[PDB]
Amino acid sequence: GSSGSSGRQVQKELGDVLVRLHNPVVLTPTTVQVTWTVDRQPQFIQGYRVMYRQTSGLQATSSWQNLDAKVPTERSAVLVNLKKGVTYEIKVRPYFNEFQGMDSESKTVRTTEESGPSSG
Repeated sequence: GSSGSSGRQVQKELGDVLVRLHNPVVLTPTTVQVTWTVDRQPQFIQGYRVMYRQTSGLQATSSWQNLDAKVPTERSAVLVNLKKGVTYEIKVRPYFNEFQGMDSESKTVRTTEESGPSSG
């Protein structure tokens, strides 16, 4: 007697999903580009939760952040409003409603101090 439910293979595929985090391409000291890829793209998934936070700065281990991509087709997120001259730990992990599949190998990004020649 299944009254009603959603996402059957969610608790089966979710975890399975193996997100491969390449590296947080640091473009600017105030913004970092995050890229990743998945072998088995989940159909139930609603998007991706990119958690980031400081590790060296003062805000370090102070309060974790979350950037809801809100797009199951966006395998890359951009974290803005970042401090310059400080490492930042970020990890990509899938999520449907509340739960979130296994997190990828947290990669630390070092935001240079001197801004380089950027265009855009």
